[PDB]
Amino acid sequence: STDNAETGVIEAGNTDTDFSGELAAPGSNHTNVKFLFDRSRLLNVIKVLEKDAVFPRPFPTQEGAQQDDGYFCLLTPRPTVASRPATRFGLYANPSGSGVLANTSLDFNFYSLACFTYFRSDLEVTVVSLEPDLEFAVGWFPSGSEYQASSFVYDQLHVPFHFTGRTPRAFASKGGKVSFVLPWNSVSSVLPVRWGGASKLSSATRGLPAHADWGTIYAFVPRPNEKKSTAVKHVAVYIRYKNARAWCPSMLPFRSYK
Amino acid sequence: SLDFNFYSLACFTYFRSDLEVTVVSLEPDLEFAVGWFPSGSEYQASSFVYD
Amino acid sequence: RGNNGNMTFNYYANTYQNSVDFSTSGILNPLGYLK
Amino acid sequence: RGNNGNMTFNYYANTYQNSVDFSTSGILNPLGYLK
Amino acid sequence: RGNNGNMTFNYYANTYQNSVDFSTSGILNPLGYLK
Amino acid sequence: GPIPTAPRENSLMFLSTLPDDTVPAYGNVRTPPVNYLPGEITDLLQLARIPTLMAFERVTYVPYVAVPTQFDDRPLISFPITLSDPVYQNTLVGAISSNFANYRGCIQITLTFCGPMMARGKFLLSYSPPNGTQPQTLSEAMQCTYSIWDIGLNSSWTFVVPYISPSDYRETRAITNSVYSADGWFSLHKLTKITLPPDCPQSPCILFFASAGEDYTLRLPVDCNPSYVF
Amino acid sequence: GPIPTAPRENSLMFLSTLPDDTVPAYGNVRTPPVNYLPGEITDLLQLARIPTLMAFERV
Amino acid sequence: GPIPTAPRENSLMFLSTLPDDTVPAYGNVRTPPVNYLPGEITDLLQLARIPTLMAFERVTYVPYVAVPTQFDDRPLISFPITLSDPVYQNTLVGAISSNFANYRGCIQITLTFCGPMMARGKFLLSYSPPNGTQPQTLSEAMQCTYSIWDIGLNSSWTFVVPYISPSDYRETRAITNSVYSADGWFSLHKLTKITLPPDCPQSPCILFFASAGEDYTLRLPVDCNPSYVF
Ligand SMILES: [Ca+2]
Repeated sequence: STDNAETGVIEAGNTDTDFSGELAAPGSNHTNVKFLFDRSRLLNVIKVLEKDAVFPRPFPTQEGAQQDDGYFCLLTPRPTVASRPATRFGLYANPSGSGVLANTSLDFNFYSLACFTYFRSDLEVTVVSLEPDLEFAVGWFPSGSEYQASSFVYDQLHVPFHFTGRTPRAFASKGGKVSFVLPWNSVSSVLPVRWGGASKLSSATRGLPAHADWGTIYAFVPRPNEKKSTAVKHVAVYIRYKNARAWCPSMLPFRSYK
Repeated sequence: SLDFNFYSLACFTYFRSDLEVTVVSLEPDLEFAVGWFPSGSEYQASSFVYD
Repeated sequence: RGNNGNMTFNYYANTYQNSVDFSTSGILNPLGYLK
Repeated sequence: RGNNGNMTFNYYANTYQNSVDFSTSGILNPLGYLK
Repeated sequence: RGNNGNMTFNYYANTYQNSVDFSTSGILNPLGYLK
Repeated sequence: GPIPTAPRENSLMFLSTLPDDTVPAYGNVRTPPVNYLPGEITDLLQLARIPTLMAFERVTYVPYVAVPTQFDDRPLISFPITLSDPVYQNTLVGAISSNFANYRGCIQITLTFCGPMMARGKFLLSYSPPNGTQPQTLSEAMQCTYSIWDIGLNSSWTFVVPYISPSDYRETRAITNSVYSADGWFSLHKLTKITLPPDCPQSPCILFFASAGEDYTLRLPVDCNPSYVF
Repeated sequence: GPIPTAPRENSLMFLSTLPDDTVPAYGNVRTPPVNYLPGEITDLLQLARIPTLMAFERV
Repeated sequence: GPIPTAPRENSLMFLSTLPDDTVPAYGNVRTPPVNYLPGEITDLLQLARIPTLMAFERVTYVPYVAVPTQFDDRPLISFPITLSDPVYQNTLVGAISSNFANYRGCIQITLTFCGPMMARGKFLLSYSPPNGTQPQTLSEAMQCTYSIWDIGLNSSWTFVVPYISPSDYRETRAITNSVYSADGWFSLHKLTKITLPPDCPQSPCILFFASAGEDYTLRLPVDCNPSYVF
């Protein structure tokens, strides 16, 4: 049928427009945005704390600084590095040489279906053990805060402060699982899938949002400082968006042609 | 002992409320029990012989 | 609505199960118009 | 119906418990007829 | 009221769940007045 | 007294896709209003129904095709109808479809002529259901479903691929060329040579767009491929 | 408050013939209609009531 | 018969913030009445809305500021607007705010002149939204939001810092000077020099108070810092 594509708006047609025929029945509605995104998926894998921690310093950190790495996980589909927001995803193709290796993460499915510009939704978290018959706990604090770092002495046994606080802490039995849901607590109204502004008024890095996440999570062993074991331990984190919404179209990744 | 949070937000003079208690073990696979007696009493101290 | 199968009973209150926006005081519609 | 004993309560919705066929727009009867 | 999510069902009786004071026989109001 | 009950064999299991909620932890939160943002998306079909540019090989890829001047009976260009085929790879229809398993409805194709206003010509578009061998001449093409499009004032012309299948729903990827994945070919034929006045550039170019139809539908989500990150 | 209950001696048991259903995983699916196929069988007696040939020994 | 049920993946878990109760042990207790105690507090905002004294450095801290006699164009005193800043540390607004994460509404400042009744003068108060560099002269100060306050019979004068933010709610601590934490500066300018009769003490003093506004609000509790015990 004759038409002009330069106008931008083109009306969708059917088989009957130019030939003899008829339209098909609806079928099913599995493409609904709310129904599509309510499925759990892996996000990151982190270690388990066995003592009081030292939060990593900002990125301009030079050598020789003492801190703990790979113990904290951010809750956000965007790329991150060293437990802090980033802009470019990383990958170590040559595990050799000096220097500490930076943790990295990303939400492959979310960015494979990230066809829009802005997003908002609640979020449900779950954790799972990767070691046989392990006892652990999980802690959390909201966006725009920091982790207290010190300990107290009870009966000559040091006890880290992160045991107590008015922000959720949860315990699981031998081989159990931890589950709960969180609200949308960032100051911004919506989470930007892609951004092009600056946060600070000067010396800022363009395109790096400040508070595009839900919070922060970590795991620890409920024992005093006197029982620091000899082997490292790991856990896995699962997230699941709930009651999602989208606001403005965009484009999808570039599938390279061999 | 002390209640750091309570005294960090202790902006008043008098207080009243119920109270819910919980206990947790710090040793792997432990069996224990918990006892309690009200304010203004004392703990009995002796034992009995069975078999 | 959504990937939610229950249709009969809700235990917790709405304001505790979900987040809400505080007040201030069918077929798919198209995107992009020409006049 | 079938090998199903419950007759009072169903938790999940029908469209989530079973599959359905999308629309389009007693004694046993015999098989094979002669006329 | 309070940090209590349930709004439909209570199992135990009130006098066993809570303590009570035995009898004898909106916007925030201000503290401190001048006349 | 306690209600006696017996848990089933399926207890303490963690199922990712389970259709139910869980226990809250930090409720009673109130969020800013979002009435000010326009253009809320309710279904991804709204985006699947927007035309986009396809790709071809210039031997190293371009969206358009250059009309030659030589005379031959082979089709000017022909590609199969299979959403996993490279030509549809980067278009929105294909990109979204690769995340599901089945589809229905009618696909849509659009063209636009971007040559000098003084040119004149005609083209033939045909769609051939599956056969032992694909068409290779105008005589064969005429018999299948086809239409004639002539250059005039208006620049674009839309074509609809009917949904003719032996079964409801069809697979969105072709591990093997069963009748449920591949559905024939599409080919373009130059009916008459182009006429141009003296002192004009030769070899005009033609452009392609691909989009979903009115009655298009998807179903049965599936996990996605993360190879793009490399 | 939590409802107090006590599970019976028969818990975590897997019984093949149990007359009840289980939890769904991938619901909300819709299938093609099957109105076009004639001759639905409702009970196997319909087939049991059809004569057939017996056998014997020719030795 | 037993009701068949299947517990979820989240069982035997201990969650501190869970919004529900537990089983009683020693119920049926009755307590004395408390009708005789007046002044029940229902919300901590009632206490957040009471003015209190700020602090400064005399170089080793005092709540007031001494008006000099020299003449210069720099502001008499200027401090940032960030609840984590030391000046607000001991005031009730700051102390309570340090236990939460977000806030709204308008902050309020109050002053009082405690000099001899025979003195006369005028002062200029200004509030500068964020910029590359903070104001440093009266000409610049006049352009921002400001007001003129003159010594007279009445002793005190109140000032309100408007809530001008790029987003609803703002952070209550400044790990880094993003636009969501810092919100400009406040500065005081001596418009004219003070006039005193002969045989009177020089260098009068001025006093500050800080309190929450009418539409102030907090949100999202957080755990507190116990360092004070040391
Ligand atoms: Ca049970």
